[PDB]
Amino acid sequence: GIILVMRSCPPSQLDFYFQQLGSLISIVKQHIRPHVEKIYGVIREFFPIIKLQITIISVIESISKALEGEFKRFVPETLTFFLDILENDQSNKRIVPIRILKSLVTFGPNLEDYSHLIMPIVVRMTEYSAGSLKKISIITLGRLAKNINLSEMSSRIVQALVRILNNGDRELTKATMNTLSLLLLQLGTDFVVFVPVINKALLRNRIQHSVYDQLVNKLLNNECLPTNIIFDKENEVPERK
Repeated sequence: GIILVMRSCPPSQLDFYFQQLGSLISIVKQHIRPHVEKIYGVIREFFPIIKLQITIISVIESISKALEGEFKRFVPETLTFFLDILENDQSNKRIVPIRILKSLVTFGPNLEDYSHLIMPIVVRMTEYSAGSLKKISIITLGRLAKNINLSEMSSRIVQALVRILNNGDRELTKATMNTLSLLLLQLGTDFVVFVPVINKALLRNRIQHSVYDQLVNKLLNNECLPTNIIFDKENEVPERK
């Protein structure tokens, strides 16, 4: 299995270990679970790809292998995945963000906190819409993970949807990513939602909340409403072979 740490580490041999990984969906482990950290706490320039077989080089092999657990193993494995992200994330690299959205929904959800407080950090970066999709799905592949309803952030993620007064480069998609951000993770809450009527100093994030969510939302105002998470953006993508 320790013969596959033994192994010269050119990346040609590593890519046999990046395919040895997919050998072990076979596992479910069991106890290779110190060695997983052993040769990525290493910490190479191959990166958490969807590649060429449904198996990841080499972090999101572990999420799709160990299924969920141990997360006790993935909190230091949760300092050596955001230690990267900090200069791993520009405007172009959208290539580890697709690899941080891909580690996102796989691991979810998930006691995980500086994960739930440094994301935050990657969204709260005002000028970070620059690959548009990237921080759009920071708002699908956050919400899908239901861990974000356990919310402290509501009022800092209210101060991350009018600090953009709609028009950053979302922008009729800040309109749909905020109707996805709120519903599933929603209320058991009032003051987050008497606020928006005011932020109407905007005209896209106002007239996709004025026919989708402020209407399920003229709707949620006296009654909530379940499912309809089979509408906005559906894709929950099963695992079989």
